[PDB]
Amino acid sequence: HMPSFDFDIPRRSPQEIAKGMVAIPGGTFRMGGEDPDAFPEDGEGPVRTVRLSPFLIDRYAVSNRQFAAFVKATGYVTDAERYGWSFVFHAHVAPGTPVMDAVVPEAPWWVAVPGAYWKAPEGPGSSITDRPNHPVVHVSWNDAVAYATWAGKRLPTEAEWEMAARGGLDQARYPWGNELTPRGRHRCNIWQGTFPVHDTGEDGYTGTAPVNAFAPNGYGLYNVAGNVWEWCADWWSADWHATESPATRIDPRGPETGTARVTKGGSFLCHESYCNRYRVAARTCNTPDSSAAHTGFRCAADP
Amino acid sequence: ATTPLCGPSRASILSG
Ligand SMILES: *C(O)c1ccccc1N
Ligand SMILES: [Ca+2]
Ligand SMILES: [Ca+2]
Ligand SMILES: [Cl-]
Ligand SMILES: [Cl-]
Ligand SMILES: [Cu+]
Repeated sequence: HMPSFDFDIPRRSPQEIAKGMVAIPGGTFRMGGEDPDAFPEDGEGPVRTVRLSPFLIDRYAVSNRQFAAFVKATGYVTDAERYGWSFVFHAHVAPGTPVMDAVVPEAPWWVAVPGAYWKAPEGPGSSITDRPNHPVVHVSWNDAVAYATWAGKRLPTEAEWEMAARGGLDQARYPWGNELTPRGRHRCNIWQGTFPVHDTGEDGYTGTAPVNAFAPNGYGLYNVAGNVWEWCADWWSADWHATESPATRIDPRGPETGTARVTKGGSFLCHESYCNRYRVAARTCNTPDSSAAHTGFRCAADP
Repeated sequence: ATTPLCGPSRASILSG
């Protein structure tokens, strides 16, 4: 990829870049999944052994406060601001908020809201005054890459994201193990109840939670499952990684071309009865200038 | 009926 910005890249020290990041040592892990219920079109399989070079990854998704500092320093204008609208979940649109008639096919719970963007996540009249440490949302893949570059970082590859999110467990279902609520404790912010009609908020949240909510995984990462989808560097495909080659098994970068970029981790909207996509092997995609109220990102860096 | 959708794209709403 070859982006273009209108801000210069500031000088930063290695110690500044690494703050809030964890160092993932070089090694191998088993990537992918073989859940019999996985949707074939998602390409969760095959399970494969992947070798990665050492890397750093953020413990937390990028927060509103952090994104605000980036915008302050650079004047960056997000894709949602250029387009003038972004996607908001229907239950979060205040009555009377002007909305577009647009329909996401198959997903009528998404509303295109003029003026929804990172600082007004439910549209005109909303703000982030009470959400400084929540993940920034309504950021597109372009916005994420812009922030990461300004920060001296990059987006993780899908393999880096998954190795870090798995937190040192071999082929577990979730970042922490195989049970969704071990000991009856919620471990992530997803949907409870009847999707898309009623979210009971059993886990504490019916929208985003602070980036440090719930316990971390074994490597110290928070909210890799649930909360917000997280953009990765890779172009999406369902089958590039089915090939067995150095390109797909050693520091894999994904296909060299595509139309949508990978997103990992699930969000506060995911539920077993609909998408079941909060498992750590799960994956989907979105086009790179798209933005939504349930999608953010975390950064990685070469050491 | 078709694959569940978690990522809503700007392209998806363009229709005539
Ligand atoms: C259709 O196939 C469908 C619809 C809702 C939830 C799951 C699935 N598979
Ligand atoms: Ca929740
Ligand atoms: Ca997540
Ligand atoms: Cl379970
Ligand atoms: Cl439930
Ligand atoms: Cu989902």
